[PDB]
Parts: sequence; structure tokens; C-alpha cells
Amino acid sequence: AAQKSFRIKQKMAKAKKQNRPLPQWIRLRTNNTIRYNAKRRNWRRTKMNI
Amino acid sequence: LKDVVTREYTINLHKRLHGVSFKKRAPRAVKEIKKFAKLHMGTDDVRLAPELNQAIWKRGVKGVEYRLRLRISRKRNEEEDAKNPLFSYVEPVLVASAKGLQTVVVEED
Amino acid sequence: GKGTPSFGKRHNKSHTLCNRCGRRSFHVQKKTCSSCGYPAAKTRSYNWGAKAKRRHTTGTGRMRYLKHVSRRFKNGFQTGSASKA
Amino acid sequence: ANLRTQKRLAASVVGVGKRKVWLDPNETSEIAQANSRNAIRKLVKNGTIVKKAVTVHSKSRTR
RNA sequence: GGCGAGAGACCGAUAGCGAACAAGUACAGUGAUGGAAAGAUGAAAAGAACUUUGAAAAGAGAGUGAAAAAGUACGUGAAAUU
RNA sequence: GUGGAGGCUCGUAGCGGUUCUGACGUGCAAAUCGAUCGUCGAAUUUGGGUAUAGGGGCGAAAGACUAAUCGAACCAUCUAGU
RNA sequence: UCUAGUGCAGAUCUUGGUGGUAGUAGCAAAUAUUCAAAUGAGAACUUUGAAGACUGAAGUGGGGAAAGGUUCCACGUCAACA
RNA sequence: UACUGAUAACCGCAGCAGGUCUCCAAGGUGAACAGCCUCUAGUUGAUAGAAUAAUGUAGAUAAGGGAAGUCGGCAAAAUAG
RNA sequence: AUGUACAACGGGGUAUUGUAAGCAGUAGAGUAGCCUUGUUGUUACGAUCUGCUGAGAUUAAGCCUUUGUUGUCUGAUUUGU
Repeated sequence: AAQKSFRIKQKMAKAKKQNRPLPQWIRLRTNNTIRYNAKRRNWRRTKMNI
Repeated sequence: LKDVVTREYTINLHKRLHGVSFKKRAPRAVKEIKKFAKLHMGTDDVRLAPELNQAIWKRGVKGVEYRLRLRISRKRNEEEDAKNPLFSYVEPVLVASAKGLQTVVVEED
Repeated sequence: GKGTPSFGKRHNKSHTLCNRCGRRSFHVQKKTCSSCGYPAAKTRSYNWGAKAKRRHTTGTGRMRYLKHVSRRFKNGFQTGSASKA
Repeated sequence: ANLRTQKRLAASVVGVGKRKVWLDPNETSEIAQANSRNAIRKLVKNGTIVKKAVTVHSKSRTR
């Protein structure tokens, strides 16, 4: 909520920095087996449980 | 082909709306006016003036006037030529009382 | 209305995060984690929770010191430094 | 085009609601260029936006 | 169990550790706990210049390649079903 | 006349949940919708905090409730139980 | 010659996949939309203007707690979701 | 310390008619933050079009009689300030 | 597919309801005000009433009729003993 705690805000910031796609140069590298991100997280679908 | 004309008509919305739901009287009036113009001018493209829409929606949805006096203008088309070179422009005629009138032709002036 | 509307009434967290395990198991009104046993000294484990051990045990982390322990045993726990042959 | 936020900024600026603010369509390109409240104020000044004639509620019958 | 080495009449991706892959992962649950799926282009990206139709995606040509009856919905490519 | 009591009464919100054994009944919904009804200043309604934990609790007592689970919760193990 | 985790039509079998039903049931609560212009490839729904209506201050208004986490605002933008 | 606070931001597997604490509260009618209408504020959202058969659901009316119906006057009607 | 053609309008008829608006009135419960004081004095308010007014409005959407007005009347597909 608005009146929140710093731990919550810390985890939220980390989540926000996670919530974005792959880099395409990583898609370009050698021996690469990654096509997409699968740790992707959207507030509508799944909650953090914190 | 020809006939870039204007005319003035009269229409009986009462008999064209008799039996109709009270939340659709006016929209059906609009559709019936497009149909009226199609009949009387053989056009498919029919544009109605917002003045006319207001004159229909004046007394509301279920208060549409029994009669209406129209100024139709069969005109030539422009704008990335469509199926038809001709369309119709429907407009009102502010008359005090729209009873006892018969239809007439109207010229460019 | 034991189901849906009650789930609507459901909004106050019984559990929150713990500072020893980070798992959201810290019962506030008891002041205990349901997974590590905080604020107890020991770590909570059971030999019926074999999977739990396997999940929370040694090697699932960085082992910031313990890998180097075996390297150092190999080299015999030596002090000093090299000599530039 | 889309002028939602322009209408909203104008509402807040003038101090009325969006059901009062009026944007003429014949200056749509100008209003879409406009992005900031300063420009909205210029537009109100030059009359491209008007507050609006308030809807009347009369009390003659009651009196 | 831990660390390091070697082997097998063992399993060969619905098998074998739950996990051959960013697996105790995503995900669920208040929580304890639960707990997946998912391997293969080609020797080499040479991963399709250029033209044309189309709003574009794509198509038809062209071309690469031994092979596009290998086109990242990629080895082969069964059946049900179409 | 004054005054303005009451686990008084009519009746809103609010709390509930009688009847239609109505609608829906592969639903809006794993108990809802509509009308009709009960009560509505009190043994009232209710948030937050707090205590009570499984043969245990809590129960103005229905064997009711105890996280869509109760004539003894849920998790794992004993357990590939017989 | 040896050796087995050795032969499936079934087990309301397990996992995955596919169908007919079937272009079907159905997408019907919450009084309600219409005219033109602009954009754009394309407009029943996007934007504007005009009109008609609603919530009708115990409101579909304005602000907050719990919870949610960046949904806030902008620019671009429509393969998937709506 | 933004923002929603809910027929789309919470929980109900979801953009579910459910549920979830609260503050402010205009004019008229009327006893009344009842119901109806309106102003400020906000929405104009819920897949649409054309027809208007049976059957449905929701809503209404019906001569004369007046519970004979039915388990039962269920339901509706009358009553009403 | 150029005619006792068809339609949209208009007019007339038939029906329904019940006497429109507007104007006027020495109609009008009564009440104020005036001064030329009244010898109906007049001006203003005022539910309603009377006349013009069986008037006016509606009247085919599945009513009748038309000597009127204005329009329309060559698009597509298929078929052989």
C-alpha cells in the first residue's frame, strides 16, 4: 500500500527491474538456447506473494 | 448518371414507425430516411445533416414527429471515387407546420 | 457464503517475510517462521521433510567459503606466497 | 487523432470538468501539437477552447 | 552424504535422479508443503540480396545450400483427425 | 398541560435471509439475481489488534464452526499400509 | 549361443494428442443511442463537435485504510489479450 | 508519499451481476441523506443489425362469477399517507 | 419495360377522442389601487366559464378513394426433348 515498508519497496524495485524482455544480442550469441524470457511477471496475472 | 438536382419531400414517420419499440423509434427514423432517399433517388450513399438528426431527436426517442419536410440534394461525388458517382444529402426545412404540403423540385440558386 | 464472498473478505496477511529464509512464512502473532524456525537458534528441519532439506540445504547457495575449503585442503592449508621462478 | 489528455488538462486548468470543456475540431492539429498546460492556456487565450455556458437550473417555479 | 578418480551385458528425453535445457525453476497454496513441461536446422547462417502484388503480415519469383521433400511454426516426420 | 422512558412499535440505510419451494441451474455466481419478508438504538452491526490448535479449541448447542475441508482439519512420513 | 525392465484392444489405466457433437448451445441483467467531420489501408465501438439519455449528493462524484505493485504520465504501436 | 480502492487495478483460477472499512453530501416534491425529477462532477461502458412464430422469463389487463382451484387462498389482487 | 402502371405526397371520405391555439367578452368567487370620487369609475390579480369551435389533432402502418403534384420502370444468374 501507500504506507509501506522499505523491504516491500526494495523487492518491488527489484521486480520492476526484472520485468522486461530479453536482449536481442543475447539472442544472437553463440551456442545460445534462449529464445525468450520465462521469468516474466505481470501484475494482472501473477502476484509476488510478499 | 444525370440529375444533380434538389427536391423537397414530405415523409410520414408515423406510419413508418407504427409498432416500434420506444428505444428505437428515432434510429429507425434515421434508417427509414436513408431508405426513403434510396427509393426516391436510387442512391446508396446518403448523408444526413446533424440539423436533421437533432430535428428527429428533438422530442426525444419516442416523441418523433408524425411528419417531416425534407430537402434532398442528389449530388455528384468526389473523394477517391466509390461504387457510385452520386449520393444524397438530406437536410431539414424549418417550417411552421408541415401538413398540407406536396413535394416540389428545387434548383441551384 | 462460506466460499466466494468470504474469499472477498480475505485481505489480511497472517504471514510475512522472514529475515533468515526469505520465504513469507513469518507468522506475526506468534513471531515464528514456519520454515526455518526463526527466531530460534536452530534451523527447522525434519527427516520426513526430505524434499524440504534438499531444498534448503548446503549447495543451493553460493558456498562463499566452502568450495575454497576443499581447494585449500588440496594445497594443504598453506600460508605465504609464490617466489617468481 | 486523440485529444483525451488535452481535454483533461484543459478541465484542470480552467477549473471545470471535461463535460464543460469544448475543443473545436477545426483546430484539431493545433490542439494535438499542444501537449503542455502552458500551450493549453495560450489556446484558451486565443479562444480555441472555451470554458462553457453553464447548464441552467432555475427556481422560478419554486419561488 | 562430502571431495576427487575409474568403470558397466544399466536408461536412453512419457525411459533414467523430480531436474540431459535459465529445475527444486516457472507455477499453486495463508502456511507447512506441493512441484511441472521443455533436447536435435544445417558441415558452415551461407538465416533468404534484388524485383513484383499487398496497408502490412505474407505470397509469387530470384538466390544460398548437397538438400528448403532442411526456412528458427526448422533432423526424419507415423496414426487418430483433415 | 409539561416531560420524553422503553432489550416499545412503524419504517430507511445497515444486519439478515421467510416465501415465491420464482429466475439461473454445463449460471454472473462451486450458493448468485429479482421481488416478497424479519429486525433496525439494542443480548446491535462492524474494522484493526489480541488469545484460544486437532481427540484439541470455540460453541445463546445445529454435532455447528475451526481457510470452498469436520460424527475429529490440513501437510509430510510410517506407506508401494492390509 | 547368452541375457532381460522382452510382444497389449481393453485396466471409469497413465501422459500427450485428436475428433463427431458443431459453425451448434450460445455471446439477452444493470432504461440508449444517433448525425457529421478527422485520422487510418480499414471505423457500429478510437478522437472531436452537435443532439438525446442516465447515475441524481445513502451518486456511475470527489478523497483514503487493508490489499495490489508502477496499473500512474507520455511517445510509438496492434502478432497475442480486451 | 505516485495510482486504483473497485460491475476492469484487492480476493474469488478471469476484465466474474458476488464480497470488502470509511469521510464530504445541492434544489424541488414530500414527515424524510425514502421513491421521482434536476444542477456541479462523472459516464454514455455491457457484441451488433433485420424480423416480431411457437415456447419461455420479467411485467400488465380482462366481462359474469368470486377459491368452485389447490395439500394448503401458493401466487397476485385489494388495503395503504 | 411507358400505362383505368406503381409508388411517395396532397386532397376528399370513413373512423377515434371530445370543442385546439389565439383573440375577445358589461361572465366570474372575490381582493387591492386610483382619482374626476364615482352615481357600472376604471386599472391590476384571479380557479374557471362563454363565442369564434361536434372544433382542432390523428386517420394505415395489414381502412376506402383519387380528373391533382413529384418521381420511377433493361441489374445479376441459370436452364434444352
